Amino acid sequence: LSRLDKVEAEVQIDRLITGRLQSLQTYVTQQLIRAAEIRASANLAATKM
Amino acid sequence: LSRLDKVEAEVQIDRLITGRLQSLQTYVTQQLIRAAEIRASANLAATKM
Amino acid sequence: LSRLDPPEAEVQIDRLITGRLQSLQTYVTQQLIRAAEIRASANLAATKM
Amino acid sequence: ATRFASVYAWNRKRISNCVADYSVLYNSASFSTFKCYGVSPTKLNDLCFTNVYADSFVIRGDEVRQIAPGQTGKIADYNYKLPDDFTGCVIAWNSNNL
Repeated sequence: LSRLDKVEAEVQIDRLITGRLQSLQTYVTQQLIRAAEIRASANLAATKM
Repeated sequence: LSRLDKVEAEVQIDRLITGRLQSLQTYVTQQLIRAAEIRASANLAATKM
Repeated sequence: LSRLDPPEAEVQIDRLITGRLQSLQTYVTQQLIRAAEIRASANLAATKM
Repeated sequence: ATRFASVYAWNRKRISNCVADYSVLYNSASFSTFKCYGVSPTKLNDLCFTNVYADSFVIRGDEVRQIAPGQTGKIADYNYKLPDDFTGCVIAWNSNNL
């Protein structure tokens, strides 16, 4: 932001966006699957209780 | 498709695919994980049946 | 690497890295979802043991 | 300056420890081209710098198409070479009495 005007700064930023967003979406997917596993464990624990 | 030629719109369509396809894959991933919860729901139900 | 210019050929590599990695993320999730689906079935299987 | 150096043997004036003024080089209309790669051409004032290398020579006028980094050419592969990750500005202007 401190070294470029609009038309090319937007490009470089866009390169960053597609990939930071990808990282976030990867994290979300991992956490979702991990949560489903934890749910199975929790239902088992409630059953044991 | 109506205002540009083959070359320059191909870059614009290139941006259109990544993101539509990605949202579709985002849609599939949301469906699959929720389906496993439904799959986890069902076996609990039929055991109670 | 045969017939391109290495000050610019990486741009063709640039999308070539992504779509191959984009394909790899599909293989990540497709394994992981059934992997939880196997284990949740398998923990039932050991419970049936 | 009176006389410059060649594209064969060029001149490197290392510049440090002074206060720059790029805007007076920017607004003065005595230049054929002004192409700042990696840095926006009017944002030259706000970023503060470590080292400055003033590199001056002379060239055939069509070979300003070949002075760009990454661009090949007989000056580029034989005489004067920029890296692909070059940042900075190259400025060329006409010389018909200069």
